Amino acid sequence: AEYDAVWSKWERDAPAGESPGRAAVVQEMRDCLNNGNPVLNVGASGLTTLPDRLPPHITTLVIPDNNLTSLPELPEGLRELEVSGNLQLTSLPSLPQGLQKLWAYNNWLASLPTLPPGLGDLAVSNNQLTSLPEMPPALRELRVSGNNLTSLPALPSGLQKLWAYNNRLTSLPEMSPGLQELDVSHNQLTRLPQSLTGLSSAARVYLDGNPLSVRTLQALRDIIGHSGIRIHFDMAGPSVPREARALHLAVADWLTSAREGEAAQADRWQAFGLEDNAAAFSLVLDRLRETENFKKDAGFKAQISSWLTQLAEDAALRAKTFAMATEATSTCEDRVTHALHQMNNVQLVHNAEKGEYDNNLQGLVSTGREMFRLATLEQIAREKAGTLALVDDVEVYLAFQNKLKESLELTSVTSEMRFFDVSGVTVSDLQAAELQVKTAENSGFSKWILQWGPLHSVLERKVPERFNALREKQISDYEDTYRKLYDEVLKSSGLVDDTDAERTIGVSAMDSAKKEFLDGLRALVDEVLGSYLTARWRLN
Repeated sequence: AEYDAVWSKWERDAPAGESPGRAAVVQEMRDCLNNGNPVLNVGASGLTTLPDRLPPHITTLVIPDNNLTSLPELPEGLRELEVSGNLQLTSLPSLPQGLQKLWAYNNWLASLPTLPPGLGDLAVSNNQLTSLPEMPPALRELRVSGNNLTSLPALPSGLQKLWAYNNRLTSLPEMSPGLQELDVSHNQLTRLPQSLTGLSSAARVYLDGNPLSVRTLQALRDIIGHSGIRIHFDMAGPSVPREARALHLAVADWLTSAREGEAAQADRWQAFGLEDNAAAFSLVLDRLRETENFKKDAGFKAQISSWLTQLAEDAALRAKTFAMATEATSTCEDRVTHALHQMNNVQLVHNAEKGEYDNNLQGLVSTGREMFRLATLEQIAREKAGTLALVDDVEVYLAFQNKLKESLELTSVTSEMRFFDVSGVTVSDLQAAELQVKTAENSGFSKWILQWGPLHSVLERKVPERFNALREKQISDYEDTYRKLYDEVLKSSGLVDDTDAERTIGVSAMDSAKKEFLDGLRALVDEVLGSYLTARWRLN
């Protein structure tokens, strides 16, 4: 019929040397069209062009070792597509809904079409893939090894085996409970999800070749020794310390927006990368960026990216921020959350110094409470971090912010993810953290705000005369107390001649002044912002 005419010109248009192979395929296609052959296997004829039309009935198509650059629109009846050896094939056509097996290996695919809901076997290994489409519910085998993937999409519950060898994965999604084999060997994974512990006792997990953190390695040893799960990883391999990237490279991966000045700002960070402690700051950016939170919520980028802008304009702030990052890198991890908060505080202190809160004392308290809530969540995050073998402080803390943003009025949190579940953190944990945060805020926010850094900056700007009076009084109270205590030792005929005794008396005198100063600041805070320090949450 009409299909025969299309095949005729395809063979006739074949370049020299291809017509013999092209003609041979036509006979197989004609065989399918006449006697309804369900399988069409194009021979390894080196054909570079495929006919625009093919037998619609065929449910199986195989195209091995051909110099193809594109594929014709597939028939709806296909359930098995196998394309291999087409090193010039960089994309596949629209996948039919009824397709069940998709084998595209030893190709140069850079993108993958929308996966049909019925696909169960996907093999796209040895390709140029950088991102995977959403996995079909019926998928049970996923061959994605030998690609440039950095993230894995949501894994269906029915997935049985997954191979991701020699990829660039930096974070792993929560794993399916019924996963027999999981090969993420030789990737850029620094930590693993807690769902790994939920696999079957006989499951084979291959994690060798990844820059797994020392804490993660210790967790795997305990996991294998207590649950009997077959986990293969590097134990006797030397522990590799993290190598910091150039600061501008790390910042560039955050400033990915199309704003006018984002790209130009990133280039400035080349010079900043030579500043002291830049390596520690670079590591912090990569630690936060290589997370499922970053991969799933663009709001995470909007927060860190805007924060970098202020650091680019304030040298003093940027240097102090870098010094904060040294804490996270001094130990291998688990100090990142504390460093991040101290980076926000220094940022707020400079914002207070700039005078943002000079006429927004109500906003200052609101920011203070929010920082107190975030500070409390840090401690709660650490507590759950120890309980969870494969989860650290950062991942737990991010989950608390995302779920408790509305519960605790955390306006600072730009991430709004409700379907993002971090295994190991149950609803009972969130409610306890939500209750504990509210309990602490009502009980001791007034004490907390006294030592808050931004409050001192704002007080120095809007109540300087009274603020400096307290500071001057502390000097006078210390001097008077020192002379008072100095004489008391003299009456006891104690040691006052030696310098150390004078120093020890000074600390006693200095402590007394600090107690006097703290009480004075408490009264001043109540006078200025006392009305804003009332209990926020109605509790039981």
